Amino acid sequence: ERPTFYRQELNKTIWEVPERYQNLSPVGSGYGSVCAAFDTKTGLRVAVKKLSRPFQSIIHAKRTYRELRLLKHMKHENVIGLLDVFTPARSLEEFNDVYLVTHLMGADLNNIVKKLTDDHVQFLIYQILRGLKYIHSADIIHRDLKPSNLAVNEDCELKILDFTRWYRAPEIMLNWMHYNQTVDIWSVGCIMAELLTGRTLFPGTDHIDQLKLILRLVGTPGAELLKKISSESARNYIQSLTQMPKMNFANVFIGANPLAVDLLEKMLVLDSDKRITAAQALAHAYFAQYHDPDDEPVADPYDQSFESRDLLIDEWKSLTYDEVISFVPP
Repeated sequence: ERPTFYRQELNKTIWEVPERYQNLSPVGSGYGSVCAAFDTKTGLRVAVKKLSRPFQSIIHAKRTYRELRLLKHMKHENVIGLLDVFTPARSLEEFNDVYLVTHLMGADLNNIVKKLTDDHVQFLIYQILRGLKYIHSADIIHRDLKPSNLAVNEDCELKILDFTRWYRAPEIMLNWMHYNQTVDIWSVGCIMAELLTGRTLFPGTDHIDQLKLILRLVGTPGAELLKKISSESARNYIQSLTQMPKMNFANVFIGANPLAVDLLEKMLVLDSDKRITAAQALAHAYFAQYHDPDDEPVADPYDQSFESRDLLIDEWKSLTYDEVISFVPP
């Protein structure tokens, strides 16, 4: 059957939600407004996102669909999945609103700014890499992995949400075609380092500064990597720099578990053809207490062909309605 909905005004809008969701209290805005709610069916605290202006234009409509499609695909312990999706619309003609329901998450990893033991750093990073092994196995690159994108409960069980530039890979930061899923492995590098030391690894002021800080730690590109650069003016720029050598990570990460340091040298690599993958990082000696290769699962492959399509508003909208309708909860 259809649920019983109830209406009520908050965030200057009249929210219409199933009666199972109780006690809606706003928790932010700017895409759509979220409310914290109590789900009476499951006993869970949940976030209900009402999308704003979901079909106002073609870009709104396509993005509306891209969000719903993605969330529907993610079925993993360490990745934010979709608990429910609804509209008060009773047919496609009157379909103009969309609500997304996800697990209400406690802190993010910024909140865990204030220092972590090695065992706990292992546990947090291992969960990110497990989540990332899944995500990447479906051909999805997160692209903006950072502490504010990583939610943890009380027990520090970690989920990745949301698929600053302090954690962005330098090839993603610089518009370099030469990239890979391991752009996310760079972000994990910067995150693990900060968990280890208590400070941001590369707190640049602009993109130049950032790059300068990066190259100071990892070294200026060496001939092998220079050969992978097709722009001459890019190549000239790079070799016009004052040449920096690769610093020893042991002397940046003082007293850190030596396996953590070794691992950080494998992530914080400028050439992404050489950067360690999530799958490989899970097998690093450093996660010995948490690694189990028959419980680090992969994804069904994710169809993104829709991204190349030039469709009308109404067709992105019907396409979204189909995804709403066919949704089966966990």
